Amino acid sequence: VELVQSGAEVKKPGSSVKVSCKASGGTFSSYGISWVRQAPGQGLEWMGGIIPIFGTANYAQKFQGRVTITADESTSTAYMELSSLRSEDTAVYYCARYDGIYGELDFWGQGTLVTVSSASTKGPSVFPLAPSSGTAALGCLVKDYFPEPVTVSWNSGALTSGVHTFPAVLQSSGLYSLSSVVTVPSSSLGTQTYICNVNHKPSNTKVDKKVEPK
Amino acid sequence: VTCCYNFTNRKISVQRLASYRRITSSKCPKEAVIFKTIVAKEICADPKQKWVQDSMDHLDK
Amino acid sequence: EIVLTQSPATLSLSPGERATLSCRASQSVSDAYLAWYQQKPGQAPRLLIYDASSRATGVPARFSGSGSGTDFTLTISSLEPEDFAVYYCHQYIQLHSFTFGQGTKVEIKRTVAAPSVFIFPPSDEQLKSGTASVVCLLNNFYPREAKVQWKVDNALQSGNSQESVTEQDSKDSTYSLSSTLTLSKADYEKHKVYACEVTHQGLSSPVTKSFNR
Repeated sequence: VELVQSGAEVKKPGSSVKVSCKASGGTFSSYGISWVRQAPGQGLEWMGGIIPIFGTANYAQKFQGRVTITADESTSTAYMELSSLRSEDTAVYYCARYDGIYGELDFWGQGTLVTVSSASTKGPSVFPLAPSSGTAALGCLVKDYFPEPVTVSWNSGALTSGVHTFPAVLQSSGLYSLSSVVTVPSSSLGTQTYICNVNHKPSNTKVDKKVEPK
Repeated sequence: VTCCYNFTNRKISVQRLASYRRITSSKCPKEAVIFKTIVAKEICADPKQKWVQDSMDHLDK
Repeated sequence: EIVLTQSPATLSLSPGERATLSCRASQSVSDAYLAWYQQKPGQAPRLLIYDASSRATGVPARFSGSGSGTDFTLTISSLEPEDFAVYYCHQYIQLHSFTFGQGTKVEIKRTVAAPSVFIFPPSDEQLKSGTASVVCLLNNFYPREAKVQWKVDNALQSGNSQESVTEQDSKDSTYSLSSTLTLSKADYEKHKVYACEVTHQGLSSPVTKSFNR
C-alpha cells in the first residue's frame, strides 16, 4: 500500500488547487481515502474523505463550501480541489487510507505542500555570517526566498557535526528567511574553508557561499 | 460470499452493520455469522464470540 | 461535532520515565473508535494505536493505549529519546465528521545547560544589497525557554526581531535559537551600538553580546 501524491504547488490568494493521490492497487473497492492537512507548526485538520463505491464524499464543515473530493476508479487516484484559497490554506496536504467499517488512517501519502501567497517564486540571497569575537560560530543567512523548502549543507556534506539549520520564518513581505550556523574550533578559522551549500529547488537555484573570518 | 474459512478478529461497531445472515456446519466448513456492512462488503464473524451475539440482536430490534 | 481535548500541551520527561497522555472527548466515542498517531519533526503521521487499545503495525511494545467513552490515554512505558514527537488522538466513530485532538508534545528532560551566545554583524555583501540583518545565536541550551532582548543605542527594542528555534537535538537533547534584527541599510546606519541580551535559567546573570559599526 503506497500513496503517491502530486508535487508542491504555489497559488495566488483567491484561486484553486487540485491535489492528486495515486493509491497502489485498484483497491478502493474495499477502502476510502481521507484528506488531512497541517499548516506549519500546527495540528492535524480533517478535510473530508471519499469511499469510491459511494461515488460521493463527506466534508469537514470548516471547508464545506470550498472543497471537492473525487475518485477515479480506472487509475485508482483520489483528488482534492480546494478553492477560494487564503494564506491559512498554506499547509502540507496528506491523503490517507481508511476502512469504511472502522476509520483509523492506517497508511499515509508523503504529503503535498501548497503555498498560498501573492509572492512570486524567488531564489534566496545568501550572505555569510562571519566568525569572530575555544570554539567559533559561523554561518549563512538564507534571505528572501519563496516558497519553502530550502536545503543547506556545509562543505558538500563533509561538515555535519554542530550544524544548526533553523526553521524558516515568514517575513511580513511574504518571503522566507533562515540562517544555518555551525560551531567549529577557533584554530581552524584560518586553515579551513567553510562553504554553505544552499539549494532552492522551486526556483532552481544553487548557491555556494564562502564564509571567511573578515 | 460463499463460505467462511477465517473469522474477523476485530470487533465492528453496529453503526457500520446493515444486516446479518447465518451459515451452517453443513455443505460448508464452519458455522458463521456473515455481516452485511454499511459499505457493501461482507465480513465473517464467530457466532461463539460475544460482540457478534450483541450485534445480531441489536440488528433484529 | 466531537471535540477532542489533549493534555498536557507539552510533556517533559527524562529518558526511561513513563509518559501518560490524555485525550478527553466532548461526547462518548461509541465503540472505542479512537486512534493515536505519532508525528516526528518534518514527517508524515504514523499510526500507533487503533480501537483505543490495539497496538498498530511495527509499533514497539512500550507504546500502549487504553480507556473508553470519553477518557483515553496513551502510554509510553519507558521513554526513548527517539520518541521526541507530537502525538495526536483521533475519533473515527462519526464517518461523516472525523476529528483530531490538538496534539501533545513529548520532550526529553535533561540537566540545565546554559547557552553559548554569539552575535553576528551584517556582512559587507548584505549591506551592498541594501539591507542589514543582525543575528544573535543561542547555542545548545536547556530548557527551551529563553529571553532574548535587543538593545539598539541602549534602547530596548520591541517586535522588530524574529526568532527561530530548532527541534530538540537527538544527540544532546538541547535547543538552539536565533534572534534576527532585520533592517534596511539606512535604518541600520542610524544607530551605533547593537546588543543582544540573553536570559536563561542556566545563567546566573543575563548575558550581553554586542558590537559597534
